[PDB]
Amino acid sequence: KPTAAHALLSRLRDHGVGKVFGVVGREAASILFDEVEGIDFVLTRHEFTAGVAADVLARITGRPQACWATLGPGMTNLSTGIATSVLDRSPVIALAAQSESHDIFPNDTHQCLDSVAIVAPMSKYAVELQRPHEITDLVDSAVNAAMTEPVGPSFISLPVDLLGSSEGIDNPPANTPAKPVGVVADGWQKAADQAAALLAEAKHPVLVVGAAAIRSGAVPAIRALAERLNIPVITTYIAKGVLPVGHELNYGAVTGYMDGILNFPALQTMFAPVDLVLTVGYDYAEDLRPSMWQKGIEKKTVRISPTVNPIPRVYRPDVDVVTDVLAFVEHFETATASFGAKQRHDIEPLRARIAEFLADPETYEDGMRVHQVIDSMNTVMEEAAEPGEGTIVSDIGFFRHYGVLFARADQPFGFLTSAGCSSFGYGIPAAIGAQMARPDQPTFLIAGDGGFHSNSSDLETIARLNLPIVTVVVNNDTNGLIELYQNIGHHRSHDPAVKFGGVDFVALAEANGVDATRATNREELLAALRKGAELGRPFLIEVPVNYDFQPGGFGALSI
Amino acid sequence: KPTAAHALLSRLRDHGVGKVFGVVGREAASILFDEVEGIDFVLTRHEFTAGVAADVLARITGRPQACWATLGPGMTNLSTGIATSVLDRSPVIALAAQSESHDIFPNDTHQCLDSVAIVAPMSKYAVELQRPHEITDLVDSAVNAAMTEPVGPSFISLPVDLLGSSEGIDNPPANTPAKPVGVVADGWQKAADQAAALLAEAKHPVLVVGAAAIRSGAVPAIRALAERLNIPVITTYIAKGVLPVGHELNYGAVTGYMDGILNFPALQTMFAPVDLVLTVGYDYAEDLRPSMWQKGIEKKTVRISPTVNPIPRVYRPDVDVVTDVLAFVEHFETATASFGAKQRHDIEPLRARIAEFLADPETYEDGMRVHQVIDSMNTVMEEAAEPGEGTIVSDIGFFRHYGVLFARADQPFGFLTSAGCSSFGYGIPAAIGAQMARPDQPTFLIAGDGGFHSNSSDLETIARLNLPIVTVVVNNDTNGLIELYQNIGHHRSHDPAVKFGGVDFVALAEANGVDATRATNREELLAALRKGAELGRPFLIEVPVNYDFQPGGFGALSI
Amino acid sequence: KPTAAHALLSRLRDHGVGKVFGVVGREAASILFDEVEGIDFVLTRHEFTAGVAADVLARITGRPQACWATLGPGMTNLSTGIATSVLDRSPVIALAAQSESHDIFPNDTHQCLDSVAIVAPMSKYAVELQRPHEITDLVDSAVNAAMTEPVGPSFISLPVDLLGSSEGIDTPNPPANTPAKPVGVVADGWQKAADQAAALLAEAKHPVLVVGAAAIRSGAVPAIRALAERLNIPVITTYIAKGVLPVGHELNYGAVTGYMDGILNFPALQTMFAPVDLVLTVGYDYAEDLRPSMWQKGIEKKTVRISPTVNPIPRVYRPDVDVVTDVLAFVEHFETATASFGAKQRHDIEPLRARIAEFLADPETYEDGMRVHQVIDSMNTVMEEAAEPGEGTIVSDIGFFRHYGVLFARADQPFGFLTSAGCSSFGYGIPAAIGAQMARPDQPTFLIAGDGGFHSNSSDLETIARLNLPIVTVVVNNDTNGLIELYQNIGHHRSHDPAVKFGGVDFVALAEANGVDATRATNREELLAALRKGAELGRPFLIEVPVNYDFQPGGFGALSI
Ligand SMILES: Cc1ncc(C[n+]2csc(CCOP(=O)(O)OP(=O)(O)O)c2C)c(N)n1
Ligand SMILES: Cc1ncc(C[n+]2csc(CCOP(=O)(O)OP(=O)(O)O)c2C)c(N)n1
Ligand SMILES: Cc1ncc(C[n+]2csc(CCOP(=O)(O)OP(=O)(O)O)c2C)c(N)n1
Ligand SMILES: [Mg+2]
Ligand SMILES: [Mg+2]
Ligand SMILES: [Mg+2]
Repeated sequence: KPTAAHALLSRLRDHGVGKVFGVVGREAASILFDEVEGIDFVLTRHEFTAGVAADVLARITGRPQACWATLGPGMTNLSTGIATSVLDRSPVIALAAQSESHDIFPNDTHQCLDSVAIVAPMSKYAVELQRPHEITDLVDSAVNAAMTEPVGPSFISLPVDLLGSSEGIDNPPANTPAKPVGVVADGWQKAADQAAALLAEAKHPVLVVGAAAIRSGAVPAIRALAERLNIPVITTYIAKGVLPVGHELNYGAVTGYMDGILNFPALQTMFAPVDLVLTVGYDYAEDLRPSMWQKGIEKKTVRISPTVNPIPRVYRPDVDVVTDVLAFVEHFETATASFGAKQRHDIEPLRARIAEFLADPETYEDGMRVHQVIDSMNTVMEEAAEPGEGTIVSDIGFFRHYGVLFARADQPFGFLTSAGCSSFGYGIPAAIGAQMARPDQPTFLIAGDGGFHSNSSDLETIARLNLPIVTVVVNNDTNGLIELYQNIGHHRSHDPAVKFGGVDFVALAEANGVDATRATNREELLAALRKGAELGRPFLIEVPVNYDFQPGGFGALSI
Repeated sequence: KPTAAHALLSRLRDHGVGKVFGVVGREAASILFDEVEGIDFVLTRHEFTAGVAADVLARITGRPQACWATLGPGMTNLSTGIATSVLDRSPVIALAAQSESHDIFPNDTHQCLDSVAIVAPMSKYAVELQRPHEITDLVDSAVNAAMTEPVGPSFISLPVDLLGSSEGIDNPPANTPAKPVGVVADGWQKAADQAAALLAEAKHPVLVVGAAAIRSGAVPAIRALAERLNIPVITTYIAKGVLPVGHELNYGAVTGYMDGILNFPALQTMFAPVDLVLTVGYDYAEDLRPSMWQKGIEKKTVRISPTVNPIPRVYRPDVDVVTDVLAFVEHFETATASFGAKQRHDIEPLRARIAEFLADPETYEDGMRVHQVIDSMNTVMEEAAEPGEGTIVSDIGFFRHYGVLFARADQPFGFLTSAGCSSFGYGIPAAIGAQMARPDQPTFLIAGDGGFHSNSSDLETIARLNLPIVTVVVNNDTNGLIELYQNIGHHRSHDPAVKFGGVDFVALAEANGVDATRATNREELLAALRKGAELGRPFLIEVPVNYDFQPGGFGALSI
Repeated sequence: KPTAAHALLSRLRDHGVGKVFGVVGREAASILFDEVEGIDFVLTRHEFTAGVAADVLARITGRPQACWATLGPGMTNLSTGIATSVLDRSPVIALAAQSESHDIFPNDTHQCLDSVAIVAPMSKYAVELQRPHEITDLVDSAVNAAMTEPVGPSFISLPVDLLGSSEGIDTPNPPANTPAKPVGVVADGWQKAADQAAALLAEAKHPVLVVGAAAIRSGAVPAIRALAERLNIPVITTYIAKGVLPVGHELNYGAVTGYMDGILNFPALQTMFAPVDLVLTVGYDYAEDLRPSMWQKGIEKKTVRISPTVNPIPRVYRPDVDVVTDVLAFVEHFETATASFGAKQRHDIEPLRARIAEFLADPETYEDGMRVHQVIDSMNTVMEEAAEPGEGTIVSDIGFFRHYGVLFARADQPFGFLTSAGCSSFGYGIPAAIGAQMARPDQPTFLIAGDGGFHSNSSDLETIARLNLPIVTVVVNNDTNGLIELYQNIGHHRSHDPAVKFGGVDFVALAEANGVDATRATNREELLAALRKGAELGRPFLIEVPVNYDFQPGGFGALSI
């Protein structure tokens, strides 16, 4: 007789789920993961990897995805993946086993924690299964909550006895939302008209585009609007690629680190003459903060979001348009149909400074510089990928902000990083998710030694799934970002809190069954990248780097 | 001017803390970790390692210890270490950064999670700093709650702005408890006297000793009582070693897996003729459950614990003595002073079976058997360690229960594993904690491939701290324990949920700067261990193993 | 077949419970309250009254008591009684119905709230029943947590379907094993700490014992009295610890209230504490609102904290010596440690005693009603006449008048003066008097309440009449939340009537509408006559007294935190 395990997997399948990422515990006595045709288990080395892979697969597909952990520490390990989903915004169904229903005594029963209480504050929905047959409605409610803006994870705790029970089990339509449900304020049309009047008066407007605009399906619409009215497009970290590489209105992504990295007044060049900022699909969690565009002259602001403003302390837009992003753009197109195109502000000196970093021909004594590494990756990505295809993934660290500034993105989600949660070790699972979402496209990963090693064991998973991911590890034997913060705050370093000894990442990758090589200059790196891209197997490249940063140029980070 | 960062580290030092284990994030701008002489930061590759190292150091020293993480994902990563502490019972002060106080918007501000809400359900105490100068009293309250039975972790969330602030900062005695504050019921002496009357009438009593008895400082007292009255001593996993190896009253440790592993009615032999079970320092979390001693004739039970019984559904003792364990033993000595010694029951067939496993001279066609691996470790541990010294640490898996049955423990906490939480990956941080707590004693670690690789990156930490831990990795390319559960529940395996590809742990260890070798039989293993023990540096030994388990023998796991 | 309703009531009876106070809702379909011999339902007009009555019965008996409410708003109404129990410290089992288990959707199902989530922050224990037969073990765990210091309420949520189910219920219960008195925590080396306390006492010229309710719960009253009498150490109390020494005892130095200097226009705190060099806070609890700032007067002092709990407030109270142990255990050890010690010379508080006696004896006739001290003096006189020695209870509701009660009310036994020190909800008076009278069935029970607090919960006058409890109630009426008008003036130096002022309520007529005989009294002579009539009536009685305060907002600096 089919049990709740079968009913659970069946309902996931009904919602389009074909993979469950995770680590299985003793609940394997209740669930094999062969119960339902068309749904396969994906075993990782750590639960964090499972949660993040599901998050990234969910982002790219735009469909709910699923991850799995055992009770107690299984669930707490998964919780960092849950945190990624809640802050980065992805519809994930997170599932964890629990002690037998009659034996649930949190902090007393072996391996028993109060899972729902722990996960509730970091999720859209959290529940414990109580009556086996109800799992079908619990999955539906989890999906419902996961697919409402801000999209996020829903959690179901599964007592082992109930998971293996057929009591009451003997499906209605799933009706999975094709795109996220959102909120809409009465009179948003009048607000959008107010925004249009502001646009009429503005000499130098900009569109600041966040990921929610991509979820709404508004990329083509935003592009046509921008092109018609000659409005520059600036993006958050993961909204890179909403305009093609080389497009005249592609003014790039912003990071608070950019002035410090470029030794150039980048933020002032970008924003100083701007008089109207339209934050299209705005989300504070993406870390493009109002302080970043508040440069030079005073600006009017328009917020467009399928959510009520959660942060009026920080952002009080002149016009708040609470509605679906695509709905807004379509109404805005009509309202601005007869408007003359604007003159856009000059950012050529910034474009020149960026092109200079990328072309940097210098050979340094102490390893490569990260801008040279990314320039090399861009070159090979452009060669390996079809037009409008390919993914560059970045883990977290100082180098990540080089990825934000310099990495090629020729499609929405063509550059992937964690903007909301920013857990180190993000790189491997995100590359797994990306490669699975785009099986015939090249997937490159860049990670630093600190973050990469925090989660490097899942190299084995990459080898086992034979995902042809090309990974570049930039190694300076340091949590480099953190050494920068030490210097910002104290004007000196303290090595015991930031410094490592040597890790041979080439030998590490090969130990996991991943072919690898060391590259120490542009010539060796291009060769290694070209080899990896054509290998038909995963490949890893270790690059020695150094940063030589100055803490004085990073005032934009202050909160 | 000294800030809350200084006040925090100073108060930790006041409470005897000399090390802070963790990973530092952007809060480094507010805290360097050189503010206070006598406290050193111990940088790990993952926050879980930091939390568990502190837990184990706190267990062995009996003093509060400290761990550290950044905001958001740092805190969620640390929470698996916090869960270890809460279920395994150790006084850990867990510290995590938080977003700037005026910018705390959980699930909206970049990396901002509601840390206190997430950690409260799995801690003794959880608070967020609000006024910088109060950090001193918050540390004190954290220590107070951590050092009350059941001992556990206390959590302080630290907004980056407040941590770096000197506002209101211009010490009172710390008065750190020497041993845990315990719960004591009125009339416990009367209950203890009722226990004495039960002992007088009993023909075959046993002492079942848990870790709380060790925390109480009751080991010598319990030994003296057991010897005078000829009462056999049986232990939980980590209470192994309360009697020396070879002691006539050392009846061994219990695990629910023992019948299936030994292919022998082990629980029956241990408990069948027993008529009185005294659970001295009982804790359900340790997973020695009433169903395990409920074999053969009817038994009376006496519970002794410095806590009120949290599980009356499961355990209703005939006599419940709520008091300090040492206080009970001292009162019990007086009440039983004139008692004649008992005739102890015969467990020689069980001792014989255990000895048979250890001496197994066969070289199997596939890998070694885990009992052979442990016998080899025992041999070299006995050679390398002074009498009453040495630590064998076990990670989590099927092999762990072989450790419980077979591993040598010649002192309290001589065999260390995670009995309450049992997170895989526990091995490395526990060995770090153990070696640091016992700097002049040998520390051996056994871990399986599944659990070891979940947290294997902290091999670099072992190399960096130059801790001379000898690690044995028992590799069957499987989450073996989980395949067992598949077979128990379904009478077949499902490889996608349990099977890995090959990892070369020798090459992996060497990539991290740890010398390593492979050993495939007793001779190679003994040679490798003897080399490791004398090396004066960390060493790793990979051993191929197989289980060939029989699912039908594990009925004790269900009840 | 017996259901979980029967099992629940049987387990409560096993733990010695004979009454369940509350208001029943639709869960009556699952529970009648006649299922079990020896346990009766006590119906109130509002759930707050039920929780507080259980709280007070638990305080005086020292044993766990029980209250009941329906789902949703039943539970939220009960929660103010739960808050009373958690802050005032009493072992109460709070029970509330919940939606059918399969229909629990908080904030969506009709009347469905997340009860466990709401009550958990203000309770020792909070759980929802899931498998009917487990109610027995849930009650045991609830009692266990309620009876561990600091004592407080434990809450069980009862889905109506499961409450009415016989699934898995086979009717002999295991032993109840209720703690004999509250369980506490004990620090290793508390004896050494106690010896350090004795060393401080050896050197002290003018030590004092500051005694809180936890000392009473520990059964330490006779032991503390014997210690104080031998060593000539004055005893000072919190509000409900009045009566640990008899009225007139030379070492009975009275209770402390932060309001005392301003009510008396006297340096009362200075007189009480200035020459003291050692303060032993015996069974200390911050919630009782005797704060360190109140004894920190005059010369520098050493402090000893004795409590069956670890210090929860080191920011506020850092004792020189902290003795974490059972209060009785401490006193017995301290007796041995100080056996050789002779008696101290106690400090002189006669000027304060004279001021207090002056208020009580106030012979003035005022144009604008009586004064509260005159009202309390009259109550004291009649209480003394009506009660056997060492007996009687004066109950006080909450308001400005309550602190007159603290200073002036007779207490000739522990809990002889009863008020809410931790929670201090207005309306407390009636349920407390109900609980007190039931706990002490043959003793006089008087209640003083102000018009604001009394009318907040006056409907349970009908309950007093129905239960025929011979409580004598005095309502002191000034048509104002007077305490709040005081705070307006403290903070702003003026009043604002819309926030504090009422129109006229005839409490005599109100009482009679509820079936309680009543009368108005406007001077000492009429009040003494009314009280004497009430005390001998054999029925409840209510007396309305017009009062005014004429307070001085400038004299309440001690209140500042
Ligand atoms: C779970 C978690 N803990 C701590 C941090 C703080 N942190 C962010 S990135 C990072 C890694 C920095 O080192 P690396 O990956 O080598 O990149 P680098 O800054 O040196 O360029 C750390 C420790 C984090 N981001 N996530
Ligand atoms: C954090 C966490 N996730 C999942 C589990 C389930 N689990 C327990 S031990 C273990 C490892 C079993 O494999 P291995 O370490 O190789 O030991 P083996 O059973 O093969 O002897 C796993 C996956 C766990 N214990 N902890
Ligand atoms: C539940 C609750 N709400 C508000 C208060 C604030 N408060 C305390 S006592 C009280 C009553 C004051 O008026 P009254 O009972 O007439 O006594 P008075 O101060 O006039 O002497 C009020 C409103 C309270 N104590 N309890
Ligand atoms: Mg680095
Ligand atoms: Mg294995
Ligand atoms: Mg009034």
